[PDB]
Amino acid sequence: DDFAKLEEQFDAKLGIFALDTGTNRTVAYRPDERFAFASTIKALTVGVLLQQKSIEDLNQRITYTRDDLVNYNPITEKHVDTGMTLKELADASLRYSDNAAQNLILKQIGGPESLKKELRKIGDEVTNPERFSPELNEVNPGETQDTSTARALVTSLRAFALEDKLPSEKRELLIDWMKRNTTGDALIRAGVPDGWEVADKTGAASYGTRNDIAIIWPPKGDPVVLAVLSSRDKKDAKYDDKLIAEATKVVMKALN
Amino acid sequence: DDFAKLEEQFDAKLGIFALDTGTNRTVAYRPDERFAFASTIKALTVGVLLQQKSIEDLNQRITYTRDDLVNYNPITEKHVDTGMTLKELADASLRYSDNAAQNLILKQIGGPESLKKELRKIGDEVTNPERFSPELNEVNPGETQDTSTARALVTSLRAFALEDKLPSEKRELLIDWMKRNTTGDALIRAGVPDGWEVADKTGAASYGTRNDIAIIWPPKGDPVVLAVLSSRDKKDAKYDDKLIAEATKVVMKALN
Repeated sequence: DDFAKLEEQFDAKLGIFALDTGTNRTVAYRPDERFAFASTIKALTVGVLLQQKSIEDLNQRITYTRDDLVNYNPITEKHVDTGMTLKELADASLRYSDNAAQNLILKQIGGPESLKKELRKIGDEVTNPERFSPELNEVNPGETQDTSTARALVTSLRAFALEDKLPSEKRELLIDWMKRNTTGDALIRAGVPDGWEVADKTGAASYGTRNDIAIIWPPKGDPVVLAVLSSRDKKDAKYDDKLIAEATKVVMKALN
Repeated sequence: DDFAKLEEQFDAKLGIFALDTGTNRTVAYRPDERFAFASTIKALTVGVLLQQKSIEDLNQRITYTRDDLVNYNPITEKHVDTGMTLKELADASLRYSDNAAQNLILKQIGGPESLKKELRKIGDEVTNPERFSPELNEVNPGETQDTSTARALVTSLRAFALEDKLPSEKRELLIDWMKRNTTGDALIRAGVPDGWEVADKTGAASYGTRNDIAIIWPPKGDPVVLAVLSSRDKKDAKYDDKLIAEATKVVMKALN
């Protein structure tokens, strides 16, 4: 087993779930093991925002202050005086992993407890949003707050991006933001051939937690939805993007 | 001086022009010397395409065949049976330097002659588009077909991306494509500190020609536009990306 080999080579725990959406074939390795979801949750948060707003409603401008800025605000730190629309915030969140942009959106939908509620509504009994960003990245082993599983993240991302939890024009906006992610070049994208389109959202959290969730479109045929989640056993561990890239390679061979 | 030194270390000729758009301070070294432009011309070509089409017009699907494929077709080779839209062709050309994509775009705007006319229209009397890809990369010393200069490529890139040859929505498309280029990690990008956003387009051609053009954004300040061009004196010469990285570091210091 090639996933066991990766765990060995990288001294890490892997959580993998992959669904070929045209055949229902699956590739699983610890699919039901919890990990901190880290910023992957930003994608589910935008799915809920899109549920709750018309495309036009995304033009609402949000005002905020330096008080709303947190640890990492690459876009949001530029627009304190002009504000940013909900559409611009969704962009920043998904494409740059802008943590204040996530916090701003979470406030607009009613906060972590509200997000949790809406995830339950679409059938996700696993994913447990509790905190704002970046506090949700502090998860100790055994704890269930702000965790999910590779199977649940896959099932939820499919639900919003590809199934009927959103109407098509809204699915298209989510897919477009995720296709044009800036943060994921060394992860799932690195284990897929050039010319296979990828929409992804990365995450990093404590205990060397390193995650990528994605939709992958082969040149023909239906897409694959994948979660590659990882963690290590020391609290301040470093992660290695190559683990996710190599894991992706394994999945693609097993499905193809 | 430091550019001399790099020419001595890498046995090569360097063309450098850099403009700090905030101060109008400039850094130049052989700035009006001609070089084969190579695939840097891809950025300009998308500039022309964007100008001539609405954003919605980019969704027009182009059907192509194996005969449209040339020596390097990382994206276009995958979708012969489905075709690709003009937008997807622009993504392929800019982010992967897909040669067929550039040719297909060039056909849609009226060919090299018509691209020449449009560049003269934007104020570019230097750049001399004459051929398709890959043949445009074959330039012998002293010839002016398919050549430009560092000053002219900076002037033109700025006009499209930052000034008024395009409306902002189209500027955003071109800039985001160039920010997410996959081919330039070892060139200008490698001479700029991590975290500063960089938009770039690379090229390589005969006589060990190796080019990169870019916009570089300090975390705050107006952007710098930069062209680093290079050639060597044997026809079959190899180039070294490290020449381009090191030249860039020089420009950054010269501007600070």
